[PDB]
Amino acid sequence: SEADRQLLEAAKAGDVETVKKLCTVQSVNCRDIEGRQSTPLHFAAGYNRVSVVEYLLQHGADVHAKDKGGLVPLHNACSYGHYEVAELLVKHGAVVNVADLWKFTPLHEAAAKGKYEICKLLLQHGADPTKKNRDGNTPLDLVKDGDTDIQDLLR
Amino acid sequence: QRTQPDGQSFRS
Repeated sequence: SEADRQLLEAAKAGDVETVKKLCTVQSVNCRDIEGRQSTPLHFAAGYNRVSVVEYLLQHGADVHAKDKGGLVPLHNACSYGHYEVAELLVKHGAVVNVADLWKFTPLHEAAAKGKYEICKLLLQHGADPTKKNRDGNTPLDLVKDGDTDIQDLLR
Repeated sequence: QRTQPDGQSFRS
């Protein structure tokens, strides 16, 4: 519907005032049907819209909602290096060892994308560096050659 | 096949 479509666009743009205007109990966890079924929190998280992320969480956004590929907003935060966002989600109860349809964890995302401090954050909250995805790869397996500091951290 | 999360690394 149009209202949900606009909410999603606002959460993506970081347009707080429009979020405040369209976020109802009915719509706060709506899903983008045309894409990979992201929720407003997925978008706010993936696009590093901290205020929107805070607002949505405070107004009942589901920190554990999986999209079409089985991603939770923490995946989005971790893959794109949004540290504060990652911290917000974790502090609000996000499961760190959560796994998508391919058994990728946020730690797989953060490791493959070369985000050290995010990897560290995940490890401090008990992320398992030994978890394998569908390809039989640990997050360590996914680390670029240059990122020896991340290899060391995961090891 | 597996595609990227909604989002991007850089706000600019």
